[PDB]
Amino acid sequence: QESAWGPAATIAARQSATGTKTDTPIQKVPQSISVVTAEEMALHQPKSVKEALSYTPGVSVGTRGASNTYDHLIIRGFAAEGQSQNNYLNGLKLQGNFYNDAVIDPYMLERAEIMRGPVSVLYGKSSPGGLLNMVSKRPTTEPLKEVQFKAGTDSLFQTGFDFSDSLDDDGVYSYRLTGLARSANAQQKGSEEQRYAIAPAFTWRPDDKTNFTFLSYFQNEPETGYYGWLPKEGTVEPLPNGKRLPTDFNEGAKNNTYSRNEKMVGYSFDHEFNDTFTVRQNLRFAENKTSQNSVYGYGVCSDPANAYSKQCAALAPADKGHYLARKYVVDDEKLQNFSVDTQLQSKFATGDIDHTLLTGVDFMRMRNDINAWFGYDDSVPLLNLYNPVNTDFDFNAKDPANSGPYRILNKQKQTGVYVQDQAQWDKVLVTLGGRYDWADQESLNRVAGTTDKRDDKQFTWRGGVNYLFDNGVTPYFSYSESFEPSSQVGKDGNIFAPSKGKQYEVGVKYVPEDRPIVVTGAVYNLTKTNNLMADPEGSFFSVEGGEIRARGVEIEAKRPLSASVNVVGSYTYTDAEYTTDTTYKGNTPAQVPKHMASLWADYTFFDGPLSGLTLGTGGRYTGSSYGDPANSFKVGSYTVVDALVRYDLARVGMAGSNVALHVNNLFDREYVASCFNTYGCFWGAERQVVATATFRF
Amino acid sequence: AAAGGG
Ligand SMILES: CCCCCCCC[S@@](=O)CCO
Ligand SMILES: CCCCCCCC[S@@](=O)CCO
Ligand SMILES: CCCCCCCC[S@@](=O)CCO
Ligand SMILES: CCCCCCCC[S@@](=O)CCO
Ligand SMILES: CCCCCCCC[S@@](=O)CCO
Ligand SMILES: CCCCCCCC[S@@](=O)CCO
Ligand SMILES: CCCCCCCC[S@@](=O)CCO
Ligand SMILES: CCCCCCCC[S@@](=O)CCO
Ligand SMILES: [Fe+3]
Repeated sequence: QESAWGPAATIAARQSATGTKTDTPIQKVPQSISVVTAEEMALHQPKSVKEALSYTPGVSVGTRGASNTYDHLIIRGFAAEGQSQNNYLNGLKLQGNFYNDAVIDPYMLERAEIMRGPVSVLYGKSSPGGLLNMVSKRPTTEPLKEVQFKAGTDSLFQTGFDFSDSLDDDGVYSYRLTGLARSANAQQKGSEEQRYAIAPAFTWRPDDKTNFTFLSYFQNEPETGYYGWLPKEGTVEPLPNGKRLPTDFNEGAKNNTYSRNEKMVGYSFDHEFNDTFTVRQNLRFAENKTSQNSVYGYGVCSDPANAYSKQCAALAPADKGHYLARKYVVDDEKLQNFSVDTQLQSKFATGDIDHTLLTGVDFMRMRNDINAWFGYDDSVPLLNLYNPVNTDFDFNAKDPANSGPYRILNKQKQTGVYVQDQAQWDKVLVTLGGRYDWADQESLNRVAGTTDKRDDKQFTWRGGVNYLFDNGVTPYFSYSESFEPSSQVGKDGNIFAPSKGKQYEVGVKYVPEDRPIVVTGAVYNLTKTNNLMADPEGSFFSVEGGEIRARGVEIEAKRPLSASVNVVGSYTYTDAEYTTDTTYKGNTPAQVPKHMASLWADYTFFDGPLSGLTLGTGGRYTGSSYGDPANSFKVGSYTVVDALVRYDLARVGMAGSNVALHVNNLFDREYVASCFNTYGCFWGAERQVVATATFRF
Repeated sequence: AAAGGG
């Protein structure tokens, strides 16, 4: 009944197309896949997809703490190169570049699915760690007329609506319009967040074998919020005076500004010719823009990073411990992305062996025009952490003695051909597939007049086996590969070769056909080779041949034991380490915790005086982690508790509607989410309380 | 700072 591209009946999804690009039951997928449903999201009312993943195993949602500027993730100890997202929407990648990275609001999603480990065999170039694939809402079967009001701490105000219906009797034409407007203050003083998004959609079904769904998304964010750096001195450890910087501290200029604009049009098309062939096609064109005027910190004056800062030097050595150095960046980017994935799915048998053959052509073009300016060492006055003074900063005064321009035009293109077969004999299922990619990149420096290019040709494949016992328990194992081009240039003035990803995984999945439960467990060995590292000569350039190894255990469970009880919980153990690095051999990558775990549960009363009342609570534990690649310090572990109070408005004469109270970080725990270096730390989110009223007419 | 190195 449930479709991999539609809504899931409960908190536990059983269908998914991220792992195979075919509507496949999760037990028959030889890889780890997590699915966060719109229903689960409604439980926590997240502002970003990143927050919605707070309970998902093998995924770290704290690389920026409370900031939701980007949905940047670390999956199984890995992230894309250059601090870029690695997100997909409806099976096509939202290829971003530099600061130009698109973001989709959770209110517009039907699902948020996480794919752990290599996936190039189906998607092309990608980080070894995995990818995020969001699935847009689509026109509903029955009518939908929802209006939602939100009000919470830090002056958060949100109003949204979701409408869907047919325009004719037979249901040949249906539409769906979703929108929201949100204004709120950032956790840190002086910063604000604003978002206005609308998502028009239409589905045309000339016949029962043909579906054409138009999908568009328009979003404007005059202000995306805070995105600065705080030093470890004042966050993880106290300042020389034994005090810490408040969680709402802001080291940026008072006139800092960060904005983003997103425009997307595209469609999803499928047609079944007969029981043997089905054609499927997804395409999207995106034009995203982003601008910022940002003064950010760069750590205290005693920090190695500020070795030769004429401003830090002119300070009493005793004073270097509470003065924070800062820099600025004026950015302005424009990006266009065009993507098309066309598939042919064939179902046929060879004896007792049933087949599902997938062959497709997948390609994308992307260009990003960057016109920025960067301030160097003494480009912005020091900030006295003992007596912080927030003032306007003149971004126009581009002093050539301490700042320079940065105008680049990056172009990327990738075309790939892939084939996959899911052959099943009795209770055995074998997933085999391969993909060949042509990935070309070109970077033109407008200032220098230079131009760097590189054409890559990589082949990747994946094989695995699933055994389906007639009881729901189905063990499995698989081997998958991936590749990730570099954009770095070396001594010889050439772009390096792409690093690679190789993973071995064994696990078990329990999915009973009688009960709505899903439980998964997995053990894996992921390794990234040809990673870039420091030069053994020390020529300010980077060398190849580096290697990082990640291995761990993940177990996730989600299920509605009954009509009044839902349960979600997960556990993650991840041991990442540099196995070959001229500088960090033996260390563990920063921002990567060894242990994580979460448990959530909600109960609903159908009788007694509490009827129509839903109560929930959960906790999320994040192990400790290293604050830099040199492992010179650690970020303490932390535990956060969430709560929920929903009240079905059926008792008062309004079925389908409800009012709720959401609480994140119930005990207002004050913690440092993570640091990527001594001068780059982030406070976690302080307690948040949201009042929600969603009405359906 | 665009980021690996910064
Ligand atoms: C915010 C835009 C909503 C458009 C829908 C307006 C009402 C028409 S339909 O929802 C009921 C028809 O009887
Ligand atoms: C205080 C309990 C009532 C629940 C919230 C109902 C909607 C009000 S607020 O969410 C939007 C105000 O514009
Ligand atoms: C009608 C619902 C009222 C809930 C919103 C109350 C004000 C929140 S914000 O104005 C101050 C937060 O400290
Ligand atoms: C349907 C809700 C509409 C609320 C949006 C009101 C205008 C905010 S933005 O358009 C201008 C901000 O200065
Ligand atoms: C019911 C109408 C509420 C929608 C408006 C939400 C806030 C955006 S705008 O009103 C202020 C922008 O600073
Ligand atoms: C239904 C409300 C329509 C008014 C929206 C006007 C534009 C708001 S956004 O597009 C720019 C905000 O600065
Ligand atoms: C905050 C307003 C929400 C509506 C709840 C009204 C009272 C429900 S119960 O007190 C009586 C039920 O008949
Ligand atoms: C924010 C726009 C919402 C306007 C729609 C109000 C309800 C009318 S329709 O949704 C149901 C008619 O029975
Ligand atoms: Fe950055």
